[PDB]
Parts: sequence; C-alpha cells; structure tokens
Amino acid sequence: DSTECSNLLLQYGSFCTQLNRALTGIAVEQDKNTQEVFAQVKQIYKTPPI
Amino acid sequence: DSTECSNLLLQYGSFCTQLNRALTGIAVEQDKNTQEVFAQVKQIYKTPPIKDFGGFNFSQILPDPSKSKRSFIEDLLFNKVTKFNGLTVLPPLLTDEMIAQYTSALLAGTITSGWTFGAGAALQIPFAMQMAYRFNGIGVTQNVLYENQKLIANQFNSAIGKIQDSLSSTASALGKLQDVVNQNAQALNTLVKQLSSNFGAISSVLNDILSRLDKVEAEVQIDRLITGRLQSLQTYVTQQLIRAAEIRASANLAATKMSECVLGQSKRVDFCGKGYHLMSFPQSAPHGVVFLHVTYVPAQEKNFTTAPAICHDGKAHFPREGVFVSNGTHWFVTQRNFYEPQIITTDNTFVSGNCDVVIGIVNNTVYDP
Amino acid sequence: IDRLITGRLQSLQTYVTQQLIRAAEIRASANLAATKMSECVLGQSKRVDFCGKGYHLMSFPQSAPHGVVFLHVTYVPAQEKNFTTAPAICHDGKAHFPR
Amino acid sequence: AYTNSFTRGVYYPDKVFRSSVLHSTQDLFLPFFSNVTWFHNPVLPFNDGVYFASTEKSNIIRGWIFGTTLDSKTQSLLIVNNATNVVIKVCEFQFCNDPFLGVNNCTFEYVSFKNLREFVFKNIDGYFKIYSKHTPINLVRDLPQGFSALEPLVDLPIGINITRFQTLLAAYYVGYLQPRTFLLKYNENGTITDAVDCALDPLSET
Amino acid sequence: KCTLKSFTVEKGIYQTSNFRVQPTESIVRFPNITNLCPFGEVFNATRFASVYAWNRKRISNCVADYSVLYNSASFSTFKCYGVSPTKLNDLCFTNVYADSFVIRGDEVRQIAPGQTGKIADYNYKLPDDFTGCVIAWNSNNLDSKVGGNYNYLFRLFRKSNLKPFERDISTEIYQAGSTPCNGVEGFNCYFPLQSYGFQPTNGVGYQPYRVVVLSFELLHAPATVCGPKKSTNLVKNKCVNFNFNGLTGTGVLTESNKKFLPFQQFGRDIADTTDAVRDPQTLEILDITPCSFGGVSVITPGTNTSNQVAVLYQGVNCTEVNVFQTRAGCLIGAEHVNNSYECDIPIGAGICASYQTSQSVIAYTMSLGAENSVAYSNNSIAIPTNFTISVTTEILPVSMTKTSVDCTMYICG
Ligand SMILES: *[C@@H]1O[C@H](CO)[C@@H](O)[C@H](O)[C@H]1NC(C)=O
Ligand SMILES: *[C@@H]1O[C@H](CO)[C@@H](O)[C@H](O)[C@H]1NC(C)=O
Ligand SMILES: *[C@@H]1O[C@H](CO)[C@@H](O)[C@H](O)[C@H]1NC(C)=O
Ligand SMILES: *[C@@H]1O[C@H](CO)[C@@H](O)[C@H](O)[C@H]1NC(C)=O
Ligand SMILES: *[C@@H]1O[C@H](CO)[C@@H](O)[C@H](O)[C@H]1NC(C)=O
Ligand SMILES: *[C@@H]1O[C@H](CO)[C@@H](O)[C@H](O)[C@H]1NC(C)=O
Ligand SMILES: *[C@@H]1O[C@H](CO)[C@@H](O)[C@H](O)[C@H]1NC(C)=O
Ligand SMILES: *[C@@H]1O[C@H](CO)[C@@H](O)[C@H](O)[C@H]1NC(C)=O
Ligand SMILES: *[C@@H]1O[C@H](CO)[C@@H](O)[C@H](O)[C@H]1NC(C)=O
Ligand SMILES: *[C@@H]1O[C@H](CO)[C@@H](O)[C@H](O)[C@H]1NC(C)=O
Ligand SMILES: *[C@@H]1O[C@H](CO)[C@@H](O)[C@H](O)[C@H]1NC(C)=O
Repeated sequence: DSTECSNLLLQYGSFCTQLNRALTGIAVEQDKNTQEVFAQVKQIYKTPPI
Repeated sequence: DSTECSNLLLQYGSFCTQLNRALTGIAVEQDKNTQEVFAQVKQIYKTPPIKDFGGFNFSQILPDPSKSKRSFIEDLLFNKVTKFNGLTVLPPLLTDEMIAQYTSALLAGTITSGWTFGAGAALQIPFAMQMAYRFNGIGVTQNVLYENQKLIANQFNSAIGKIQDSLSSTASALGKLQDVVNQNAQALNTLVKQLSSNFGAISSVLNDILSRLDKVEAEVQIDRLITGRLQSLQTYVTQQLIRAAEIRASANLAATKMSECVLGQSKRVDFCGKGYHLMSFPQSAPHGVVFLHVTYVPAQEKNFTTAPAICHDGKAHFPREGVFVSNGTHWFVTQRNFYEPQIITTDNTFVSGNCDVVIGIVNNTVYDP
Repeated sequence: IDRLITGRLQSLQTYVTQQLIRAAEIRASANLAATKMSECVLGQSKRVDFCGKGYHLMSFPQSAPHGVVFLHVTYVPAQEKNFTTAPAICHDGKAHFPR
Repeated sequence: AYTNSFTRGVYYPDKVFRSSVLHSTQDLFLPFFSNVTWFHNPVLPFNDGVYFASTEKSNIIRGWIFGTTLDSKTQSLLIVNNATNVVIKVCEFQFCNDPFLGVNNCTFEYVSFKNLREFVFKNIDGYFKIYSKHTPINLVRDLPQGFSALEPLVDLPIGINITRFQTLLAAYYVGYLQPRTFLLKYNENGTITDAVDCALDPLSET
Repeated sequence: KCTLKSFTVEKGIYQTSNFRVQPTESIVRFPNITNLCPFGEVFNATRFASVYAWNRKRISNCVADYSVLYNSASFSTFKCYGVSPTKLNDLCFTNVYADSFVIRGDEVRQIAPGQTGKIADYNYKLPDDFTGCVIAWNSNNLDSKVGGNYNYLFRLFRKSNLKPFERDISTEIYQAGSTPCNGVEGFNCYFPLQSYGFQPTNGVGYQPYRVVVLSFELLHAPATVCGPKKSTNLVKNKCVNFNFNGLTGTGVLTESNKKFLPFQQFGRDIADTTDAVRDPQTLEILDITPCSFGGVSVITPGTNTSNQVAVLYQGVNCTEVNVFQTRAGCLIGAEHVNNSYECDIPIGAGICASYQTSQSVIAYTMSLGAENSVAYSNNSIAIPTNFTISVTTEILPVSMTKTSVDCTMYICG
C-alpha cells in the first residue's frame, strides 16, 4: 500500500493482471475437480430404516 | 530493426534460441495430437451407395457432397465456434478436409463393419445384426432388438435428429473448444500489449530513446526494455508449455475414446456416456472432436418379489443367466436387464445340492422339458 | 557480479521450470506403463487398442534404458469369406435365434 | 441551483481513429450523473478543468476569461467571439467581464433553447485545449439524456497557469472534470457512440 | 549444419533463419510550408539600429530556416559560437530573438564571447560561453552621409561595465572630477556618446557595417519555434521506411477504405499498433501493412543420403523472395508432384516432401490411406477363416536422468 511503489509497478504493464488471472483459473479448477469426483449421483439416495 | 538493441541482446546468450526451441516443441505436438485422435484408421472406408441400415438414419452425420465435405452436424459444429510483431501463426499438418475424411472413414467403417475394422480387415455385417451383437454385449438378449427394431430405430433417429439439432439453437454447448480459442488469443494479445510497456525506461518506443539520448545512456534505457520484453516473452512460452500439457492430456483421452468407444464397445462405466454403451460416432470440430455416444437406458420402477434359489425335489435350483421373480402368484425366471418372464425349467437353471443351506430359498416347481 | 548473479539465477530458473514440466510428461508415461503392466501383462485386456492392434491375447515386458518395452501378442482375423446371413430362422411357426 | 449531468461531454481523448472496438482511457472527464451548477455571471474556480454547456437560440454567450488573478500582476487569457471571428489573446489585462463590448505585458495572439452547445476546457502547462459539440433539443431548462462526443477545436500555445475563469454575455451550466476511467464504443465509422464510466457503479466496473 | 552445431544432418525440416523484406526507400511527410519566421524586418529596413541603444526583434510561433543566413550572398561575414549554425535548424525554442546595430569595420570584432573595451563593456556584452551566430555586412551605400551620419552613435563613457546580456540606452553626462555636472556638459563633465562619422569616402575600417546577432531561449512552456521540415514523394505497394509528422515506422503503404474524422491523424488495431495514417499533404488515408517476414526452413534428406535440399519461406508469397506456392509459404528447390504418398517430411496444410526420382526433393499432397468400399448389403456377412498371430512392440519412457545442480556452485562457484 505504498503509493510511491504503486506508480512504479504500473510501468510493468499487464504482469500483475496475468498472475491474478492465473491464480483465479487454479481456484475455479478446485471446485471442478471436486464436482467431477463427488457429484456423479443424480439424486440423494438414502438407506432404509432397517 | 535496431542494431543497437540487437547487439545488446547478444549479452544474454542462448535465451533467444531456448524460447523458439520450446515453441517449436509445442508446434510439432498439435500435429501429433490430431494424428493420435483421427489417423487411427488404416484405409478410407468411403460410404456405401444404398442406405439400407434397417430403420437407422445416419444422414445427419454422414458426409454431404454438396459442400469441405462435412456432415450436417459437423458443419453446425464449425459455425458455432467460428499476429505481426515477430509473432507468426503456423498451419496444422492435416487440413479440415483431411480431418473430415478421417471422421468419414471412421463412421463409414463403423456403420458397415462394426468393431471388426479396429481388429483387422473390415468385415461387412448388416446394421441391425451389429446392433443385436451390441445389445448382447450389454446383457440384453438379441431378440429384444429384433422384436423392437422399428421402435429402437425410430428412437435413435429421434435422439440423433430432434435433440442433437439443439446445436442450431445454442452455441454454449461447445464452451470447451471456445475456451481453447479464447485463451490462446488472450495470451497472444497480452504478449503484444507488453511492447507498449516502459519497464522503467524513459520511453517504450525504441527509436525514441535513440533519437533523444547519448549513446552510452541509450544503451542503459534499451537494456531496461530488453530485460522486461525478454521476461514477458519467457512468461508467455512458460504458460504455453503448461497449457500444451493439458491439451496433450485431452488429446490422449480423445484418442482413447476413439479406440474404446467408436471402434469398440466399452464396458467401462460412464466412459462412453451415461447408461449401457452401444456405439459412438466421431464428428470433427475446430481444434477438437465431438463424440455422439449411443447408449441404452432402462425405463420402469414397480416391483417383483424375488428369491436367490428355488426348492424342488429337496434340491436347490439357481437361475442359469437371469433372476427368479414372482408376479404375486406365479414364479418365473427373467433376463436381468429387461422384463421377459420364462417358465422355470431344468435348462433355465442349474442345481447345487441341498435345500437347507441357502438363506431365503422358496418352495416351487421346476418343469422338465 | 550482481549482473552475473541476476543472469545466471534467471538461467537456472528457466532450466528448473522446464525440468518440472518435462518430469510431469515422464510421470504420465510411467503411470501409463504401470497401467499397461497391470492390464496387459498381469491380465488380458478387453479394451480396444490398449494392448496393441488386434484382439489381445497376452503381453511380455522387456527392460530398456529409462523405459519399458511391451511385446503385445494379438489374434488378427484373416482370410475372410462372404456368406448370406439372417437375424433369425422360422421353423414350426416360431422364430429361432442363435444362442 | 444544481442540475444532473447524465451521460454527456465525452470528448475524443486523442486524435486516433479506432473502429468496431471498445477502448479504455484514463483522462479527465465529467463523472456520469454528477451534479453541475445551473445559471441563467460570477467569476469561478477552474479546478482540474471545466465543462460548459448552454441553451443555444439567441447566441447571447460571447466568450470567456481564464488565468490566476484575471486582473493585472501577471498575464491572463481572453477568448471572445467578435461576430464573424474569435480573438484569442494573453496580456496582463485588468477589466470587469460585464462591459463585454469594451474589453503591454503580452506574448501571444490568435484569430479563429432550440439547441444545446457543449464545450470542454483543459490545461496541463503543455498547451490549452478546447473541445466542443452542438445538437438540437426540446425547449427544456436542463441537460437531456443520451451520449454526446466533443471534438478537439484547438490546442493553444499559451503556457499560462490557470486556477480561475469568467464568462462574457439563455441558461448555461458549469461542471468540473475529474481523473476518471472510461470505456468508449468506437463504431464502424470511428465515431465514439456509447460510453461506460468505470467508477460509476459495480455493473459499470464489471 | 551451423544451426544444429553439426557436420551431419538427419532427414527433416529445420528452421535455420528468419528473413524480412527490407525497406526500399525512406519517406518523410509534413504539412505545407507555412508561418515561416519574420527575420527579414531585422535586415532589410531603410533605417538601422544605433549601437549605444541597440534594437531587438522577437521571433516566435513560427518555423525558422537559419540556413538562408549562411547561404545568401547578401552578407560580408558570418561568425558563430557555442552551437553550430546547422544545429540551429535541428533545435527548438520557446522564444527566439535578433539583436541589431551599425558598427565600423575595425570594431565589429567586439561582438564575441568574453570581449572587453568600449563596445563590449558599455554597448553590447556576451558571456564567455555564449550560444548564437552573428551576421555582418558592409553598408557604406546605405548608412554613410556627407560630413557624417550622426544618427549612428556608440556609448564612450559609463558609470560601470555591462553585465552579460545587459541592454542599456542611458545617455547621462559623464563626471570626471569633484564638480557635480547637474545634467549638462562643463568643467570635467562630458556627453557620453560619440559617432564613427560615417561618410561615403571612408576607408574600410571606418565604413559602416550593419550587424545582427541571433539569440534563443528554451523554457518549461513548450517550444514556439523550430527549424524547417523536409518532405518526399509518396510511394505505394512497396516496403518503405516512413516518417509521417514524426511517426516513425516501416511497412507497405496502400490506398484505404477507412472513414477518418477531420481531426484524426492515424488509425489503430486492437492491440494499439498503428494500421493507417493521414498523409499531411492530401486527404489520402493510407493503410499500413508490416513488410513481409517469416521463418526460413530447410527441408533435407539425411546428409549420408544427399546434399540436395529445398527451402520453405513460411507464410511468405513467392513474389517477395523449381518454385511452388504452398499454403504454408513459398517452397523453392522442390518439384511439385501430382501423385500422393505417406507424409515423409511434413510442410503443412496437407503438403509433405520426400527425396525420390535422376533424384531430387519432391513436394506432394499427403495421402491418408488407400480408398476402400466395404461390401455392405442388408443380408451379406464376412467371417474370418484363419488368424495370423501378431506380436507388436510398444515402447514407453518410464524415468529420466537424476540430475542435481547446486545453484550456489553454478552461480558463484
Ligand atoms: C433421414 O432423415 C432425414 C431428415 O434428417 C430425412 O429427410 C430423410 O428422408 C431420411 N431418410 C430416409 C431414407 O428416410
Ligand atoms: C414398489 O417400489 C416403489 C418404489 O418407489 C415403492 O414406492 C412401493 O411401496 C413398492 N410397492 C409396494 C406394493 O410396496
Ligand atoms: C401371474 O402370471 C400368470 C400367467 O401370465 C397369470 O395368469 C396370473 O393371473 C398372474 N398373477 C397376477 C397376480 O397377476
Ligand atoms: C426377510 O425380512 C422379513 C421381515 O423383516 C422376515 O420376516 C423374513 O424372515 C426375512 N427373510 C430372509 C430370507 O431374510
Ligand atoms: C418347503 O417344502 C418342504 C417339503 O418339501 C417343507 O418341509 C418345508 O417346511 C417347506 N418350507 C416352507 C418355508 O414352506
Ligand atoms: C467377397 O469377399 C472378399 C473378401 O476379401 C471381398 O473382397 C469381396 O468384396 C466380396 N465379394 C463381393 C462381390 O463384394
Ligand atoms: C459507416 O460508414 C458507411 C459509409 O459512410 C455508412 O453507410 C454506415 O451507415 C456507417 N455506419 C455504420 C454503423 O456502419
Ligand atoms: C543415412 O542414410 C540412410 C539411407 O539413405 C538414411 O536412412 C538415414 O536417415 C541417413 N542418416 C543421416 C544422418 O544422414
Ligand atoms: C502472391 O502475391 C501476388 C501479388 O500480390 C498475388 O497476385 C497472388 O495472388 C498472391 N498469391 C497468394 C497465394 O497469396
Ligand atoms: C499436374 O496435373 C495438371 C493436370 O491438368 C497439369 O496441368 C500440371 O502441369 C501437372 N503438374 C506437373 C508439375 O506436371
Ligand atoms: C491358415 O494360414 C496358414 C498361414 O498363416 C496356412 O499355412 C494354413 O494352411 C491356413 N489354413 C487354412 C485352413 O486356410
């Protein structure tokens, strides 16, 4: 949160967008991975009482 | 153009060759990925002149000669999906017409010969008899096809027609291919915008530095641009090497689906779509493949009383290839995937010793032919 | 010296990154070779073109430097003849199907 | 008295042709739907730059004065429409604006309700910029809806510092420019059409 | 061989170089030559400035050409200090000035950096590091008069020396004793001016020379003066280096069908690369295409097979470079062949090359396999009668060399 550094970091262009975009793609994959493993069942089947 | 920059860039040595070696390794791999998927047929099995396939109607997925000679659905797929600063884009080895000749050969061989063209020479089989083998392969007896053949054929024609023409109504189905187009375009635009960036230099325009500054200081400002532009170009080829590894995984999966679905019949659950798999047809799409998996799904939910075995002359009988079921008053044996009751005979069944051992055995009669 | 440190460090980061990406491709090939050992050598695969082109009978592993060779043995049908065929035959007014 | 600015005053940010494209820029602009002052003749602060717009039928507005003092001690800018022409000059002037027809320590000179005029005035020591547009309207006292794009008239060589301004003499409105990010819809003819004020609301930011 | 660092090459296609179409000429374009600076008033007047009270012009808001002053035969001497007279036509300034006076032929030499004596110390003072040029010309026909032209005067006496660039017009009576002069001549009290007494008969050291001194300032307010701008003819459909209004680039210039607005000067593509310009000398909008470039690839059988090769210019048209225009680029030294075969060496877009029959590199459209019609009918089946047992070799990478690097031993060692 230094304003003096922040104005220099703008002179590096797209790099900081390109990293935060890469981590967002990795974040969304973790939900996809979990959905593809567990959500294979169409209905919440449940066991008889006895 | 700048010989000043070109001479400064020599101090970094081999990096300029490493990045082009890495991009060449990726570029050679598109052509391998498409040959592993499509080029797994030895001969071009044409298409027969007379369309006597029982009731089954492949005209939506067979070639259209009025057009590349794509099928109808294969032309919907292309329509729903469909540079300068030292950057160049290279053509694929197989053209879209050569890939459409391969999907044509694969489904023409499948329709006329079954799985036989995968194991050796294509052997002709009437299409209704190929479908009876594929029913027999999912544990449903052949006569369940021949006795229902017009129903099965109408129900296939409805599913491959009415429902699959949903691709005319919506483009959002092809999101996996559109994503691969968008990611490569957005990476390549990000590589170009990085030329406008200063990286701490007095200007991002290379001739502007050389026109404004004394030669010893101009070399400091240019080395600032070289450092940032080289890091930008390394970031791009690193992300393309990582992205090409997921495309290789998808191409190895698609090549495996082309062998095990399509030119086989897979017993692997949920591999070739939901339900008990019968067939699949490949259709080409830009940068990808589409499999139309044909599959058998059962349809009832009321009940029968059942037993593991039945007693007769003090001996326990077990069903030879089926289940024992009662309609409430009478006992039958059925095949297990489709309700077709049969009288319990000594050749519907096999004995295994005494009545006393089995838990839940029932007393009934076994008929002797 | 800091110019040499900066350049040689970046040279070594570029090597290690491409080595990590290349090791992932060798791991995918070793996971495939362990699956071919299990399903082709320790079993008989009913899985089309997994254990060579043809109907798979069996397979044998041989060592190679940094790899494995599988010698896949397969039945390949040959010398076919054309016949007339029928889905069923009709006898005493009843339809018979081949067992 | 106050009035709402709506979505007006989108001057072309640079002399570049662009087409079928959505360009992003960070210039000094009217923030959308902001309040502006309404008038129908005070000396006013200039801030970071001015938007001015007026109900054109009678042509009663004659020009403007800009500078720091506007009244001796240092050079100040006069711009006036002398009927067929416009006179631009930057002397150490010292006058009231009300006697407009009556108006050396000087270094430059140059000569150039039925409607809305729209004009924008901007400076950065790197020469003094005027943009404008004109459009027909209904007989309404305040700014109408829709987008308006303002075209660069002149970029005058003056080098004068400005903190204050005044007008020579319809309704007229005064708003101020602010550092703002905009997304601009250049159509197939390379005219700016629609625009998004990226800091207005979360949907615009999206 | 040099690309591969080897004396042996295996069969393949190798990218060995990149080639680019070079610019055939340089184009420069600027607006019509207009608002040329008003220097002539300082030289061509009937009157002239008198050195005891010299006159300055201001030059601003205009384009100069100082090279007129060092090419015209109208002047007897030209001198310059600090910066070259040619460099003045490259430079730019917030204001420019021209000082003027008449001096006798023996005393024009006082107008130089760091000088001393009557003219230098009491009439016109230049510092030791002055930047500017001085123009002097004999004016005995204009400025001399019978008995002397007493309008031309120099200050002989002053209270103190001038500072550098100090202008003074003072005419106060000089005092040379304790007696107060009360603003008039008298005992030890004298008029501070003298005349060269310019007469038409005078020898050259006593003849009038008109003189002008150029001077400049560049300030935080941007330059209102610059030197002259070049321009060239306009050439199209050829690769050229170009400079429109200071915008440098290299490309092919063409006609366009774009509709620029009257204030717009150049047009941009989606990635903020220029793709069109207005010619400042017409209403023509010109489209810009970058000059044709691509990889050069060498197509070879093995070096123990043949030294013959073909060359592919990737994405380049054969117009720009026995010859064959593929979709992948111009191919040279390969024979096009109307047959088709398995793909031996891949080129792209369905094209491959091989070494074949008297032998050469050939290029052909690749064959996907033999065409076959399966003998399908609704009652025909084919059944195998034999089974040829087949052994196939599958080979897989399983591991890699266990290399390790100490980064401190590699970096420093
Ligand atoms: C096959 O289906 C198409 C519609 O998709 C229809 O036009 C055609 O007549 C059908 N073919 C036959 C032999 O009935
Ligand atoms: C048959 O199974 C259904 C499954 O939903 C169940 O609701 C029903 O109770 C069963 N029938 C009888 C007679 O219990
Ligand atoms: C059970 O099957 C037999 C033979 O089809 C039929 O006669 C009998 O009525 C059935 N019983 C019930 C409860 O439906
Ligand atoms: C089945 O369940 C019923 C009710 O729980 C019970 O009466 C019967 O004895 C059970 N039979 C077997 C074979 O488990
Ligand atoms: C089954 O039949 C036998 C006689 O064959 C009898 O002894 C036995 O009790 C019967 N069991 C049931 C559950 O009815
Ligand atoms: C008869 O069988 C052979 C088997 O190779 C096949 O080539 C041929 O096409 C068949 N005959 C006809 C008339 O199709
Ligand atoms: C663009 O320019 C053409 C020709 O001047 C004109 O016909 C068209 O209406 C303009 N607008 C659009 C949106 O194309
Ligand atoms: C050497 O020649 C043989 C036969 O022409 C060829 O197979 C091989 O690829 C060649 N190798 C090299 C390195 O030239
Ligand atoms: C090659 O360039 C010439 C001249 O521009 C043109 O006539 C020709 O059609 C071009 N050919 C291809 C395939 O681009
Ligand atoms: C290829 O065949 C066409 C047939 O019209 C002919 O014109 C052409 O000259 C042939 N090419 C060569 C290189 O012989
Ligand atoms: C089967 O093929 C072998 C050669 O592979 C041949 O020797 C043998 O005679 C053939 N048998 C028949 C019955 O055709």
